[PDB]
Parts: sequence; C-alpha cells; structure tokens
Amino acid sequence: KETKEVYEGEVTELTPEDAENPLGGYGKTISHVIVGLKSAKGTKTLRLDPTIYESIQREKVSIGDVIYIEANTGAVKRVGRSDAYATEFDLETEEYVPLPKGEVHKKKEIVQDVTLHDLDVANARPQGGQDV
Amino acid sequence: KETKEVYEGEVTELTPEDAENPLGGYGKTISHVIVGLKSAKGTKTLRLDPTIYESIQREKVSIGDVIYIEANTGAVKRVGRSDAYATEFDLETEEYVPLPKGEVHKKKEIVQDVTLHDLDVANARPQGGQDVISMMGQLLKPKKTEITEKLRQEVNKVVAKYIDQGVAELIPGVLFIDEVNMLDIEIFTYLNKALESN
Amino acid sequence: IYIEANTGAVKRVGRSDAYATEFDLETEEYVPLPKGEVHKKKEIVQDVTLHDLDVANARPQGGQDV
Amino acid sequence: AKKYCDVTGLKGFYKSPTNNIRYHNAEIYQLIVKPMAPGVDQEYLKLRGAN
Amino acid sequence: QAFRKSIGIKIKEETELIEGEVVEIQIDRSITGGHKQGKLTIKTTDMETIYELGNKMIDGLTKEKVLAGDVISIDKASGKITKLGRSFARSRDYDAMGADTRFVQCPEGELQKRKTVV
Amino acid sequence: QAFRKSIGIKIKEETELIEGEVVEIQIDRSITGGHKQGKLTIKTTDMETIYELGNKMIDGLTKEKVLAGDVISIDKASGKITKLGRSFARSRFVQCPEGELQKRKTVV
Amino acid sequence: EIDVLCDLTQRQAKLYQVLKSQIAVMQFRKVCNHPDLFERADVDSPFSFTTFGKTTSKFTDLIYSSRNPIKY
Amino acid sequence: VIERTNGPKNTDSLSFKTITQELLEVTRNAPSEGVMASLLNVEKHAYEREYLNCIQRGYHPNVSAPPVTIEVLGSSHVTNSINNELFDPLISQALSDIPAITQYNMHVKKGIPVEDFPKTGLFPEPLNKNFSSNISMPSMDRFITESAKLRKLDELLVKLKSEGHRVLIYFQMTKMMDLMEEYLTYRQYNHIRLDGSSKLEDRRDLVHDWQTNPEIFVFLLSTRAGGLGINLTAADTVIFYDSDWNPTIDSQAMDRAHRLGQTRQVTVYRLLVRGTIEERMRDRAKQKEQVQQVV
Amino acid sequence: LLKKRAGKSRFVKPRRPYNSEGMTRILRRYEEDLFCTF
Repeated sequence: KETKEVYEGEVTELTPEDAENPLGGYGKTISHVIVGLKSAKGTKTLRLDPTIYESIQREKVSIGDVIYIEANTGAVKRVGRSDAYATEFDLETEEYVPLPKGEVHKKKEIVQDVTLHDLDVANARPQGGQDV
Repeated sequence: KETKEVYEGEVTELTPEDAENPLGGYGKTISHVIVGLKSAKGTKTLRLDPTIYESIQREKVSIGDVIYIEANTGAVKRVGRSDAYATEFDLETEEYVPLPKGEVHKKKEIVQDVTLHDLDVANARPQGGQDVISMMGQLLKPKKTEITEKLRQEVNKVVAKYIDQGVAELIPGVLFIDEVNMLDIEIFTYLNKALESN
Repeated sequence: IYIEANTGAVKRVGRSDAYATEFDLETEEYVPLPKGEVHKKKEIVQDVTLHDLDVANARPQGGQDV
Repeated sequence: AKKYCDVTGLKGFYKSPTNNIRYHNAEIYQLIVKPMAPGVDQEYLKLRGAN
Repeated sequence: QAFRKSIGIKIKEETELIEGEVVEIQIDRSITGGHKQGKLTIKTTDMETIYELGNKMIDGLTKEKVLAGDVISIDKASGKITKLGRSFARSRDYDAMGADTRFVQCPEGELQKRKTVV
Repeated sequence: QAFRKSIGIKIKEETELIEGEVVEIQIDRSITGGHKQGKLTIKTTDMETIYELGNKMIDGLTKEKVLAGDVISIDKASGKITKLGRSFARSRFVQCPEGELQKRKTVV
Repeated sequence: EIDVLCDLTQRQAKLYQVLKSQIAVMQFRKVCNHPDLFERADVDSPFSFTTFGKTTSKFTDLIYSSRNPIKY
Repeated sequence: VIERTNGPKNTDSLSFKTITQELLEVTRNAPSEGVMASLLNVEKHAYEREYLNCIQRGYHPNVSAPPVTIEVLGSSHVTNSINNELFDPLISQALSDIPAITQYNMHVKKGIPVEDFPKTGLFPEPLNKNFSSNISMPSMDRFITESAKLRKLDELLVKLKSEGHRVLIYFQMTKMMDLMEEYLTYRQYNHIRLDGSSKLEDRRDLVHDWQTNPEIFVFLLSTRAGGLGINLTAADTVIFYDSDWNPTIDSQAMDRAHRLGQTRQVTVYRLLVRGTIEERMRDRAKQKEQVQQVV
Repeated sequence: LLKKRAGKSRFVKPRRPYNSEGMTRILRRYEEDLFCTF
C-alpha cells in the first residue's frame, strides 16, 4: 500500500521568472518557475523549483498540454494535448486526452500486488541506464 | 626483455581546438588538444589527435593530476592528484602523488614472463587497442573459442623472431594430469597426436 | 570515380595521372584515364533462388553494409 | 608540369641534391651527374630555364 | 565456485565520517550534463569548510534532494549520503516538494572524524 | 573445412616499393598550420635524391617517427611506412640497401 | 636502551639465501635494510604485443600508431 | 542502438504496459525512503554496504594486443575502408564525450541546438577508479611492508607523533636517506635532511631552524655529519637504523642530543634484525666495548 | 670585503585551481535558489 500525491491538469501559463540580480556571463538566470494548472472545477497556480525548467524543456511541454507532476520529485510528463485543442487546427495528430476530473491536488492511496519472482527479475535485470 | 615509451608528468594545461565543420558527418568535433606536462627538471608540451584524447578523457583527467601515457598502446593511467596543492579539501578518497622524477619522455626496460597461451588468447580476442573493435571487446561477455592452427603458427613465427634477436628466451615446463582414468578414448587418441608435435 | 546509375553505388578508383607531378612523394595512387566512353550500357540476367530471398529477408542482427 | 630527366630526356624519377639535376636511374647518375665538371650543370638547366 | 563461496576474506578499511549543516551548494554541469563538478560548503557549530565534489558525489546529492539547511552525514570510503533532517527551518517554501522533514539539531564538535570499518 | 583448406590458388602480382637510407628531414610549420611543406633526402649505396612531400606524406612521416640515419621502406599507393631498422652508425642494425631506390617487387 | 628486534620478511630472506647460495658484509646489511637497495620495483603493466612508432635516441606531436605484428 | 529515439506511440494499439516496465519507469527519478523505490534498489544498497568503491584490483591481463592488420599492397581503397571500419566516427563519438567549452562553442557561438548534437557518453562506468586501466604504479604500502625494519619504524612513529615529540634518526648509506623522505612525504611529516654533502652554509641555519621551530618532527642524519658538536637538546629520541660501525662513533652520536639543556627523559631506540650479519656486527661492537671499557 | 663576508656568510599550500567555462551553474543558498543557464 502506498500514498501518492500528484498535480495534473491543463497548462494555462508557463513563465520562468527572472532573478533580481543576474550573474554575468549567463543568460536567463531563473529564481522560480510559475506554472498555472487548470482542471475540472479547479484552478491553482504553483511555484516551482528553478531546476524543473530543464525537465520542462526535455518533455517539450507547451501551453495547452496536460501534465502530471509528482509532489516530491517534480518529474513532469506530457500526458497529451487537451481535447479542447483539436478543432482549431485541421491536421494535428497528437493524442487528445480529456480534461482531468477533480481538483489539481489529490492524495490517492494505491495498492499494488506483486510476486517475489517479479522483484527478483526486476532487480536482476539492470535498471534503465545509458551504457551501450 | 621489452622496452616502453612513456610520457608522464603533472598536467598543467588542457586546451582543445575545434573543427570548422562539427556537423559534417565525417571527422570528430575537435582537431587537436594541447597538453602541457611538467615533471621534475622538465616541462613538455604535447599536441594530440582526438584518439589519444578520447582515452585521456575516458580516464577523467583534470588539471592538477599526474598521468602516465604509454606510447606502446595508447593506454593512459591517472595516478592521482598532485601534492603541490591542498590536500584536506576533497571528498572522493583520492591519493596524493609527488612529481615524477626524470624527464617527461622516457625509455625503460621491463622483464615480462608470459606463456604461449596468453599470446594466443590476446590475439584471438583483441583488447587494449584504441580502435572500436578492441574497445567493444572489453564490454561483451568473454567466451572460449576454437583457436585455429594458423594463429598458433603466426604466434610461433613472431616468438621465433623475438628469440632470434636475443630478446626472448623459451622456458618449457610441466603439465600434470592427475586421475588420468577419467579421460575417454577420443582425448587419448588426440593425445597421441599432440605428443608428437615439436 | 565509378557511378552506377540504377543502384547509386560510388567507387573511387584513384587520382588521375595528369596530376602525378604536383608533388614528388604522395600517398595517392595514380591511374590513367578510361579509353572507353563515359556512358556504358549492358543487359544482364540474374538468377536467384527462393532461399536467397528467404535469407535476405530474415537477417536477425540487421542489414549489413556493402 | 611533367618532370623529365635532364640528361636523357626520359622520365625523371630522381633529382640530385647537389646541383638540382633530374636524372633517370642509377647509372646515369654515377656516370654523368656525380663526376660532371663544375659549370656544366648550368647550361643543362638553361634549356628549361632553371639556372 | 561452490568451494570458493565458502571462504571469506575479512578486510580492514579506513574511512572518514563528515556530519554537519549544509550552507551552500554550487553545482556546475556542462550543456549535455555529462561533466559535473562543484563546491560544497558544510558547517557545524564550531567549524566551517568548503569541500569539492565529483561526479558520484553530485549524483548522490541530486537524489534525496538537499536544500541548503538540511543536516547530512557523509561516509568517505562508502560514498553514502544520509539526510538526517532539517535544522534551519526556512520560511520561504515553494509548493514543488511534499516531504515532512524532521527537526534535528545542528551538530557540534569536530566536523571530520576518523573511523575503522570491517 | 578440412577438405577446402588443402586447395590453393596461386596469384602473382606487381608493386612499386621505395626502400633506402634517410639522410635528412626538413619540416617547417606555419603559425596557423594551414599548410605543411617539407623535403626528404634519402639514399642508397648507389644513388642520392631529394623529394618534396605533400601534406599526407608529412603526416605519415610524423606518425611512426623517422629520424636521420634510419632505413625505411615506403609504399606509395597505400601510404604504409615500415621502419626496417637503423643503419650502421654506432653513435636493430641493418645493412644499407643497394641498387635503385624505386624497384619492382613480384610477390607470389 | 631499547633494542628492537624483528624477523626478516620472505623477500628479504629470499634474497638473503640467494646471495648466500651464490657465494661482502655490506651486501648483507643493505638487504637487511631494504630490498629496494639492489633492485627497484617498476610499473606493473601487460606485455604490449604491438609494433608502434618508436624513437631511437615549440611542442611535440603524438599520434596513435599501434599495429599488430601479425600481418595478413 | 546508437540513434535509437524514444518517439511517442498512439495508445490505440495492441502493445501493453506489462508489470515489469510498469515497475521499471517509476523508480527512474524516485528518491530514497520510499517503498517501491527501495524494493527495486537492491544492487546499489549491496554496493554501498560492502564498501565496494574503495576496493583494490587483483587481476590484470598478461598480454594486450590490437586487432590483426590486413594489408593489400598498392590500393588506397583498402586503407580507407580499414580506417573507416576501425575508427568509425559515430561509434567512436558514442563511446566518448565532447569537451564542455567545445559544446559551448557550437551551441552558443554557432547556434546549433542541443537535439542535433552527436550522441555521447555511452561508455559503461567502471566499478572503481582502480578498475579503469590495466596499469598499476609501484605502491608505497608494498614498499613499506616489504622491509621489516621500515615496518617496525612505521609503528612507533605514530604514537611518537601522537605524543607530540621530537625525533632524530641516524643513517649510513645514501639510499638509506634517499628512500626515507618518500615515506615521510607519504606521512606528510615536517622533516629536513642534513649531511656534509650539502654546503657548509646550510648547516648554520638548519640547526637554527631546528632549535627554534617546534613544529619540525624528523631530523635526518648521517654518522659524523651532525653527531659532532651540534647542539640537539630539543629532542630526546635518537633512532639508529644501522649504527653498528664502531662504538666510538655511536658514543658521540647521542652525545650531540643527550646534552646539557634537555628538560625531559631520553629514550634511545636501537633497531636491529635477528638472524643475520647484524648479530655479528653488534657482537664485534660489544667486543670493542668490553676491550675499551677496561682499558 | 671582510665585513661583507662576515655579515653575509658568518607552509600553507594553495588550493587547486577551479575553472568552469561554458558550463551551466546551479546555485543554492539559504533563502533562494538560482539556475544560471545558457
């Protein structure tokens, strides 16, 4: 049994805020990232760590997509484009998830069932790495 | 009795020069790397190809380390941090090495003791070069293979050439097979052939 | 050079012998001109078996280079 | 430009380092290029305008 | 292999234990994130030192994320990062984190100690 | 495999080899390194010549470091340089080559 | 006075019995002091089965040139 | 493998997410003190429990050889093909990394974005720093432990330094004092070397710096270089490595140290090895002692 | 000359150099975090 705390919804705004005193030789020093989330019957504006920005750029998240933010680690991911953004464009063939229900903040208690052989073959098979 | 060509010393500078067309598909990103080495009563400046620098950066060489470049194979050993700087401000259990004596460029004699099977195995599965084939040979799982007679003949030719120059010297030995009744008729019939070789 | 029109294969025979005296010592090999025409055409017959196509479509590591 | 032997007029493979005379092979060198009198290489080089 | 599994080798090792309060972390990485280096400023109630970091130390600091005011303990030979708790109790907190880190005290005495492990 | 290891094919071919004793190496480097000029003086017991090198011959002579007094063999087409040893200068030890510098070698 | 006594190592006793078998007092006492007095330990490296570009003697060029001695 | 791209796939397909990769992708960025994170992190915990990042390498190969050269006489195409196969830029770039300043040059000063960089950093990470190469350099420890006299010398020096003391050591050969400061710099001990091979000017201020500075720990010496008239009252512990030559020389040796002005007890340590010519040397020295004491 | 002959004849170690050119900076104080990217 486990408790998962998550943030999700359509992206309304995404602005990396500039710092008060930038450092020389660098472009765009960031002090925090303002992300606005919107879902069914809910809208909340978040303040994030500055180091979420390269994970945002890695996932190529734009305005109007649906994201999935873990609480403790950040670690955003693009679930897909919002289904309200299908009709403005004639040929846009990304997937179109519906707008998620409930609030953007939720504590769901999940229960996962595994066998000992699954743990054995997960630990023996080496984890997702970058070596050839 | 073999001889080695050795460049060694403390790294003082590490500057690469880029290529004009990095995305041209053919050729590396860099063209040369300038490396400045300082030893006791000596200082040399070296200009390397990307091939040697790839092994150097595989050894994770920084400024302030003492290295050891062997020119016979291109192998690079990072000895450790130099003791000319501060010691107690590290977090990665390094060792602290004095400056190497003598000149940077050296020639030293090493007496080695090897067998014929070592040469056969090292030639059948090549490792220790800087090319792609010998580099990927260190990563795959090793496995025994049927060594051909041609490779043994070529190794015999090279060893006889080494003996003819007065460098090598052959030392025959003893093979002791205990509990010889466990063998079957095929190994005995091959042993009849193998005892008659020269 | 050598260019096949249907396949697209490119093979470099070597430098021409008209440039043989640009240096006294060189790494490049020098070959004479073709006495033939530039354009050559020929009709050939190919013989393959079904096992050849079977082993050509069932390579497990992948399609190797020429 | 093509390089030719200065003595024989054949194809010049080698050039002498003392008097810059291109010769064909060994016996031409040993019989002409080495023992030549000093003042004869200049009008050997004058035919191609190299003096 | 069955014979050699039944003979153990007991090895003596020398390690250094570093426990203190984190003041400032600076991490410098390249554009592709391959080369990593930086400086760590840790302190106790008496002393304060600026260290140097390598690749695996930075990788251990990125996981179990330390936020400049956490109390950590580092084993030099094992290379293990353990976050004991939070002591500074900073006021400005953004909603990108959901942990409930404990209130521990700032350690005193010597910053670096010498230990022997077996 | 054992049956087909005992049938041979005999092929004769021809090649051009340059083998002699190196007299002197002159290599000049520009500050930018855009071009490399050079001159190579090589000799046998019967001849003496001086060559002008291109860029890649200069690069192939810098690699496999050749000094004065060495006895080397150069393949023009493949660009392979083999150090046969050192000539008789006491300051391994191989006699100086004779005859022509450029020779035809038939290998069977 | 504290007269400290200790036993020889296997290397020290090994060269001790070696030069006892080959056979002057300073030869005994210098291997009683250190085995590094007679020979010095060197770099432990694999034997290089290569034919590379070696020298026989404002910078220097260093190009990778290792090749196998066996030629096909 | 090299240019594998993790492109997105449409959900309307026969492919599923089985429980193996449903467990695999969760613990990619998971922190510690989690349940499912720690249940899949057995290997790293076993790595750091057994102190495997400070272990020594035991095996190195005997022969290392490059691949067998194939030569074709008189064809540059063979050389080009062999050089392309042995040093292919894509795989060689994959097993290497670009320098950081070079990356800054092609990204900022040339405008090339990140996603069309050549792929780098795919070489596997070794277990230690010790396992990264086949070359092992001569080791101070093995240098210390192969000599029994130096082995016993390294023991009492630790507690002598822990006491906060001053040590004098006497020697006989060049290499008796040409190898010992390597051990001292291994222990980073404050030391100086005095012998008459050095100039006469240096003996004036070396004794002055010894008697004035208290942080100096080790004072090397030959037999007669500083054991004659030199005031060494700031130390007590004289250590004789091989002083067995004659009792007359050693009787002046501690005379330079055990002198007027010493404020503490003097502990003299004489080092010897049993079962060798040192026994006969000390026996002849004792015979000289008993001859000269009566007479 | 006699007077000159009589009158004339009778440490902490610096840190290693740290450099980071063309490398992004992640910086973390007590009260604010920074990310100096490129």
